[PDB]
Amino acid sequence: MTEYKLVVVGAGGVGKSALTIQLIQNHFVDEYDPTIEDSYRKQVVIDGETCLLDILDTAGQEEYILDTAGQYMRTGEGFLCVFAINNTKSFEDIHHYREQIKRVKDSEDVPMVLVGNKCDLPSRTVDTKQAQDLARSYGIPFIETSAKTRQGVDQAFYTLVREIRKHK
Ligand SMILES: Nc1nc2c(ncn2[C@@H]2O[C@H](COP(=O)(O)OP(=O)(O)O)[C@@H](O)[C@H]2O)c(=O)[nH]1
Ligand SMILES: [Mg+2]
Repeated sequence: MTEYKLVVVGAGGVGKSALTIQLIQNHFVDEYDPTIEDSYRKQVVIDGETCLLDILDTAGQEEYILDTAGQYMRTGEGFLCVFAINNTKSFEDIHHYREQIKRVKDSEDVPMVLVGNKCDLPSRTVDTKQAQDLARSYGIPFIETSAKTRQGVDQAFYTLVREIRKHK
């Protein structure tokens, strides 16, 4: 069975964990420890093809990342770059995560999708047009999602898988 290692990155609080849990477990989580980084697997069918999705949900903040206990970006085949549409700071930070991915992969050609999450919220501050302009400058798809309503959730992950299949 074909395996796809996807990595979800972005600023703290944008919904990386909520997006992952919604895709895998079909439930919206109202809170999820921001320091929890883990892989979540689920068998899906995308465009008729069976595959095993391995999703690495990252913390997004060095503060949360190192908040460990008694205990990759390298192995990831595609990346979801998430901001929240009611979080201008998370959008302003997207370039940092984009540069991180290219550095850790030593490539300009990495499968990647820009995700604008929380589109169920009315207090929007990032316009769809400006997120689209940013995605065009990277040459990557832009997808609006809501981990709460499920809008765009499958589409964001499936598009990333399709970008990986295109990348061979
Ligand atoms: N209304 C709404 N809230 C969301 C959405 N996605 C995440 N949240 C909330 O945003 C907060 C942070 O989400 P979380 O997944 O922990 O963000 P993370 O730090 O990037 O993993 C949580 O309280 C979630 O319930 C969404 O699409 N819509
Ligand atoms: Mg999280």
